[PDB]
Amino acid sequence: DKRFLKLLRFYILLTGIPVAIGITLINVFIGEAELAEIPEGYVPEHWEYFKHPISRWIARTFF
Amino acid sequence: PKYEASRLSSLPTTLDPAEYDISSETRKAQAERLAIRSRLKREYQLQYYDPSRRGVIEDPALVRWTYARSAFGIGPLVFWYYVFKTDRDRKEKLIQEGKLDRTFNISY
Amino acid sequence: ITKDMLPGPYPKTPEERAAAAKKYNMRVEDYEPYPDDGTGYGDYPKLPDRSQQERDPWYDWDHPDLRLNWGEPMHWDLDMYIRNRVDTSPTPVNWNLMCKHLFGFVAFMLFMFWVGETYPAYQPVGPKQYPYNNLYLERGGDPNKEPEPVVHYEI
Amino acid sequence: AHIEPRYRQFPQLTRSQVIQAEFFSATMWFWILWRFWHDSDAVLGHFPYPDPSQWTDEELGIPPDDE
Amino acid sequence: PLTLEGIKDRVLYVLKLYDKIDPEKLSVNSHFMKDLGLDSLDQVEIIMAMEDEFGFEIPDIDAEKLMCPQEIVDYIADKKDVYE
Amino acid sequence: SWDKDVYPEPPRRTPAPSPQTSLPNPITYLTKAFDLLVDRPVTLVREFIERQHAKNKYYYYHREFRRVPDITECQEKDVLCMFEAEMQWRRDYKVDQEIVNIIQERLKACQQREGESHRQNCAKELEQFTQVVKAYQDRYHDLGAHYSARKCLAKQKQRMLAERKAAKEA
Amino acid sequence: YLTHQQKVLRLYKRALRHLESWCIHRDKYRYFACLLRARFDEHKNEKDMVKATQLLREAEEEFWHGQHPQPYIFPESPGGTSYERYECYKVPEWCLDDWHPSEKAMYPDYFAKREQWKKLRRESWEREVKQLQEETPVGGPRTEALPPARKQGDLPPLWWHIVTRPRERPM
Amino acid sequence: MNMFSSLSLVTLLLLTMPIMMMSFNTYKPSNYPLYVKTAISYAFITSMIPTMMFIHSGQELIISNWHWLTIQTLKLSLSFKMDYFSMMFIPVALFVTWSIMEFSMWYMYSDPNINKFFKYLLLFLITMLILVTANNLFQLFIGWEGVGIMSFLLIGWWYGRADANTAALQAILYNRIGDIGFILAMAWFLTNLNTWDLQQIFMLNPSDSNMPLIGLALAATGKSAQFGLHPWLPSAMEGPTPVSALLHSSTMVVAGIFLLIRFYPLTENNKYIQSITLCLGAITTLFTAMCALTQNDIKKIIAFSTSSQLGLMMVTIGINQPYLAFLHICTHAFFKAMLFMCSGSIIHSLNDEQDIRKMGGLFKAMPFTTTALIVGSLALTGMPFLTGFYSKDLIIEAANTSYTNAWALLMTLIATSFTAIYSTRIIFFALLGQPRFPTLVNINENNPLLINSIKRLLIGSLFAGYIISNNIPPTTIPQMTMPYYLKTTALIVTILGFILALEISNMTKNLKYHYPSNAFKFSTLLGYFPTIMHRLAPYMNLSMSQK
Amino acid sequence: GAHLARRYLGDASVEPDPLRMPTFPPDYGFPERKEREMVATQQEMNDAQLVLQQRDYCAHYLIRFLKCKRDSFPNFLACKHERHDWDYCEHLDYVKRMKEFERERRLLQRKKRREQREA
Amino acid sequence: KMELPDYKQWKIEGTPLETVQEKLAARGLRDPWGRNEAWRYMGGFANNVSFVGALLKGFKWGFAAFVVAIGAEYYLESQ
Ligand SMILES: CCCCCCCCCCCCO[C@@H]1O[C@H](CO)[C@@H](O[C@H]2O[C@H](CO)[C@@H](O)[C@H](O)[C@H]2O)[C@H](O)[C@H]1O
Ligand SMILES: CCCCCCCCCCCCO[C@@H]1O[C@H](CO)[C@@H](O[C@H]2O[C@H](CO)[C@@H](O)[C@H](O)[C@H]2O)[C@H](O)[C@H]1O
Ligand SMILES: CCCCCCCCCCCCO[C@@H]1O[C@H](CO)[C@@H](O[C@H]2O[C@H](CO)[C@@H](O)[C@H](O)[C@H]2O)[C@H](O)[C@H]1O
Ligand SMILES: *C(=O)CCCCCCCCCCCCC
Repeated sequence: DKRFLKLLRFYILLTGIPVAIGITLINVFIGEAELAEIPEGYVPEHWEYFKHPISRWIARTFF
Repeated sequence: PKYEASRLSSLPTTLDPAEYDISSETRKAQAERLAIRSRLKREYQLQYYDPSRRGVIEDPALVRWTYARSAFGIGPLVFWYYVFKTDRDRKEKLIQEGKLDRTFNISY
Repeated sequence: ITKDMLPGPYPKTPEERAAAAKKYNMRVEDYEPYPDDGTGYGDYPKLPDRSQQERDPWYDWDHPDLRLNWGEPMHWDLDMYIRNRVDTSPTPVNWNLMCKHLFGFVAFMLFMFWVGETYPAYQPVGPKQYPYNNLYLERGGDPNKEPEPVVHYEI
Repeated sequence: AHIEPRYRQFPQLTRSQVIQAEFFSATMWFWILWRFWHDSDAVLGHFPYPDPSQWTDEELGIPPDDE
Repeated sequence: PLTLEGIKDRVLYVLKLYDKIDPEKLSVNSHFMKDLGLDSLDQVEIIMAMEDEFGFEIPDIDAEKLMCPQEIVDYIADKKDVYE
Repeated sequence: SWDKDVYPEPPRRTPAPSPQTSLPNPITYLTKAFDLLVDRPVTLVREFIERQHAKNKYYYYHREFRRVPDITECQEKDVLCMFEAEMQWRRDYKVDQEIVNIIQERLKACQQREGESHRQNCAKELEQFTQVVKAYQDRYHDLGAHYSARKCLAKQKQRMLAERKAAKEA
Repeated sequence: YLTHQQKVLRLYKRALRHLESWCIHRDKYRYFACLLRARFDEHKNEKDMVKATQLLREAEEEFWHGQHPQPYIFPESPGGTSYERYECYKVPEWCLDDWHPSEKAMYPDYFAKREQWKKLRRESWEREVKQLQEETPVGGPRTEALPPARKQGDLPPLWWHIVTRPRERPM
Repeated sequence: MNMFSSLSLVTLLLLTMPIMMMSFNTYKPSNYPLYVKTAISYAFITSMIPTMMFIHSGQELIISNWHWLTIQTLKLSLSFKMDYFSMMFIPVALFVTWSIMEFSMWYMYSDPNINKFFKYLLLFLITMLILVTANNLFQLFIGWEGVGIMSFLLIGWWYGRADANTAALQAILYNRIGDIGFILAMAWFLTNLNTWDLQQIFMLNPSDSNMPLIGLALAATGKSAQFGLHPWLPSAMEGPTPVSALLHSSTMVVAGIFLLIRFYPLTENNKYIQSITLCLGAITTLFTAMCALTQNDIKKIIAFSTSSQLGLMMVTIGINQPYLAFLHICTHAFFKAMLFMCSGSIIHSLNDEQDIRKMGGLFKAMPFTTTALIVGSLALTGMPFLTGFYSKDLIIEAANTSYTNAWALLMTLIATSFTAIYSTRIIFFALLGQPRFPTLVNINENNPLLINSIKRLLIGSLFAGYIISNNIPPTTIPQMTMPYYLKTTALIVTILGFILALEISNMTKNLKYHYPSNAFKFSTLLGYFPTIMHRLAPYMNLSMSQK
Repeated sequence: GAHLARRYLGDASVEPDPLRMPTFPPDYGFPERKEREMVATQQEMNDAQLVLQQRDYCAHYLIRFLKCKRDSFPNFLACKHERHDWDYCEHLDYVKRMKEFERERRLLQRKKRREQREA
Repeated sequence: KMELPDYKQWKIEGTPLETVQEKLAARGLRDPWGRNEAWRYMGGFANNVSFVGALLKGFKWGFAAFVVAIGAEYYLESQ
């Protein structure tokens, strides 16, 4: 029983820690987009209608 | 004051007249019942105490029980049909004459 | 286990009774099937309708928490009669007297509460008085509609 | 084990438990007496209760029968 | 924490406070009915006095068989997992 | 930080302290400890983070959906026009849900803010909530899970015919 | 199932215990307990066994009227407040066979002695089974009483689960 | 505002940390129970700062920090109501739990699952604070059902014992029947109003509130063990003594009353609901006080004492004094928790003996347990100026002078006399007389964990009622004018109860035979309700289920 | 109290009905009755956020007490006199309601006497 | 490991168990278990307070402190 819980902990933290650190670094040094009025004559990409950098990356890369 | 038994309250064994009226026939029956139980106890113990046994001691009595166990009606349906139909008829009629109060009712 | 050792149809002739009784590890005198109605008991024995709590707790049962011995026939409703569920043990007070006393108490209380509502206690005082037309605006009254004033005097 | 058990005899006690038990039983009574000395009204009553039958008819505005 | 000697002392102690027993004929091997001349009604009370002494019940089926102080000591020692 | 017109708040009026005691107020000394120990270090960390966000400034936009013809202008069984009208109606349905949510939050904030005087001081918020809920109910209530612009339009026409019939009755 | 004597003695104990529940105080219980004994001593030498049974039957009816609705129960007796309290803590000894060897290595002396008992169990089994065969009448046992070991070096038949049962306070 | 809100939430977050660090993150199994006790101790201090700010200026907050889900026109957010009731109850609950945890470190010392026990106690507390700070019905329902599940896990702590499992399942059964009313209220508010938020419910202030309030009353009946759904609370004594102390004081049992207090803005205007809650409380307080008169298990007597007090709180709801009902919750927590810890002190010293007929002669043998028991008993019986007098005495005056059901008023006064009798009963048979316990004397209460935990509650049972009543702002107009015979009724009927009880308890020493009357048997067997109902209904349901 | 024995056991016709009363004009037998003066204004009670049931003819004393209780924190014993002024004002208020009950009672008795006299 | 007190101390004389023996003697009976209960009425357990005495535990010192406190307070009234 203790071996399983150590393994469960290890494999969640194996990617959970890099993801936790990655999210903090993105939030600190990249930050969130700031809302702005669509400048006249400009056509934003579909991924420019979202705020968080990870959300924009998900939209651009996959959707 | 005499004890009166019920489905959910059995007669105390000390107040049962039979437990004092004992006969050779009754003792003989008790002895036969003890012999049956002792035979089963010995059969169980010879497996239970076996050093080399690992597993479950299958009890045919348990198997017989589950096999037998695993082997009104519309009245409730009719009753509820008329409770809900009668309730929904009344409510529907009120809604159509504006009597029912649905001032803030916008979630459904 | 074999079909001969499993439960069967309702026994007809006495010879099937003897075979059924030996199958269930009972003596022929004790064996008694359920009524041959339409339920579907078969030849499964009808045993006393007693909870497992009534069995002797000091005996060395093969199943102490169930108070059952290995190989002993199980009551049809054993799962209803386990010690966690329906108890049928003798009670110091007769069952019928318990019911009458309990119902009599609840009925009397419900009656007296009805009487207490119809003749309520209260102190010898007039209604509590509030200013500004019984707080018409504070209670949410319409400010555009003029309220018919309420007046309170000294005494 | 500070306290050895005893057979058929009154148990062994510590000084601390007896003193502390006496301190808080005396604290309870000081508090009760101190409060009663200052807030006896909370037990007996805060204001006089009038005798309504002693009020005059003039002060209740009860007109005389023949009027 | 009971011990075999501790149980034995207390079992004999309780019998030495029973007026129907002479505390000079009393040994661990004295038979309540053959050596001390006591009744079966007396033996029931002795067993009840042991139940009070140690704070647990000795079932009637087992109680009937305890007919000397040593048998009582053995029963209590066996029940409580005392081994010295 | 947010539009004060969409989520209004009346001007705040905190009374100045008027201590009529000589014992110190522990809550003033805990406020200074809070500002010294909790607020200032938190503010410093945030100021560092905001400096990084200033170095890299990029923008996102609020999507604007141009208006397309309503379901009333669609020919029967014309899926291409019906599709655009239906999708627009669904967008408007979702926006109206958030309009009711805005008005409900105004009402709830007023209740907490006005305290014991809320029954009198939140009359405007209650009235506005009452009206918008009525309008929302008229548009969307009783349509069912398989709601559509068609079923909404059919509900509107039933209501319009009843109103026209009631106008004649008067 | 129970002799007349056993029923008189079981009533005597049960009557005294319920009397204790009423009296509570020890001096009061001692007084009434002696009166109760004097009632059992009045008919001790009843010879007519029809009379004796009638006396017992009435005694049990009187007991039912006079019993305490909430008699005292020893805490670990059936129906007591500590009954089966520690059953969750009793782990069968066969569970130790499944310990990881790293768990076993923390108790080398214990698990060495445990092997000796397992050996003693294995070597005795055949003789225990043989003893029960040659002492059991044809048709199987009539009672559940088990025999002792009759030779030297033999162990009483079916001893394992009695000797190695969990302690009453296993933790 | 920034310090008020931050400290309110850190009180809750601080309590989840010992649960969070159970996932191997510097977790010291060495003394996990001490770690959990320290967290309760620090949470109490941080919760005192927002409470002080509320005592000062009446500052109140709603924190809706996280938006969880939006169902069309129904926004659900994690929202906390840091108000009057939250600000006063949280410090009281944490103070009592702090003592119960320190008591448990000594009481559950030998238990091999001591760590799991403290985890469950901590979860019990967290789920209760979710209940009392909840600002919407869905969030309240999380705490409502969370405390019920933790009761099941803690009542059935000794899971090898069949009666423990039966009692644990019984608690779930009765509480889930009350939860029918809870979901009824949730369904009505959503449909008729458009919300589960307390703010919008009180702003719309519906007039036809019979159905939602009946549902809420049904939920309170199950959770606070009012008559009809009451048997589960005495059966909850199967759990270890620390569970009963926490269950019966600052958790579970008072959640039912607390729910009705939170909805006083609705019940204020529904006289029909006030009548129902009044009558329900009156029969509960009288019936359970009668059962306690003949119980012999020291924990069952205190369990029936709680039901009787819960009935008094329900009466206070029915006379439209929600703030006095809340005050009784707070005061009752101090001495009811102390009484259970004193009983556990006795039970431990007599090797798990719980029958008072086997106690006696403990007055001098356990001087500190004796002092706390007498103080606790006097607080419970409304001794002037102890913690219980500052709520119970006001409640009786308020009921005496209210436009009220007369029979309900009478049943409540009789139950006050019965409180003195079964309190006298514990003191007489436990502390006085001669030792009736076995001969090997292991009486010992000289453990610092035992003394300190009881001591803090003893101080609470002396001054908490006075301190609290002198800090809370007035929200009603107390009735202070009444005849002398209405002003002193509580004191008189309590004194007559002591006089009557002493006469009866002294009759037991006479050398006279004792026969049972029908009334005695009725009280001993709890009015027969468990016997008839817990055999009939299980039989009827189970027997039809198979066929 | 005794007054309940009269209404429920004796003659209820001469006993006030708590829900209905007053059943006589406020000026009957009262030449020129002064109105009750309200000291606190509606805005003051609104701004003080008094509970609605507290916004009675004694509210100005409560407002005074609540202000003192706020200015004396942490001294939770510093406003006894102000608390008492509010308590006494409510006592006077209650006595007024006790007089209203007594006045209605005597008037009902007076009405009874006349009816007999007219009979 | 534990020495039991001598068993000859336990006598029913001077305890209410003596009263019981006298009452039975009038009926011709006798109590053989009396000495087994005698420890409950002797030496340490012999005297216990009444119910009133239990309630008034600490009253003497609580009242003495109270008198001092109201003396100390009334003095400051003159000052
Ligand atoms: C949890 C692990 C998940 C891993 C996957 C997520 C990691 C990917 C993070 C990528 C985020 C980058 O986000 C990106 O930031 C840069 C910062 O200038 C922006 O940059 C863009 O906008 C402005 C003007 O156009 C300028 O900065 C720059 O000229 C342009 O390239 C992008 O508009 C934005 O999309
Ligand atoms: C839940 C996690 C799911 C795991 C998914 C498994 C991996 C799948 C990888 C799919 C990669 C598809 O990506 C392919 O190239 C880029 C991104 O790479 C995307 O194409 C888009 O991104 C590029 C990036 O410069 C931009 O020019 C422009 O926004 C567009 O061309 C498209 O999505 C697809 O053309
Ligand atoms: C706050 C005050 C509370 C007071 C509560 C009073 C009401 C509750 C008690 C009602 C008792 C009614 O009891 C009803 O009549 C008698 C006893 O009375 C019972 O029946 C039997 O009772 C006793 C005992 O056997 C016999 O003497 C009687 O001859 C017989 O009729 C019935 O089974 C029951 O229907
Ligand atoms: C007089 O001042 C009113 C208050 C006195 C309380 C009355 C006591 C209870 C009456 C019981 C009668 C039962 C009839 C329902």
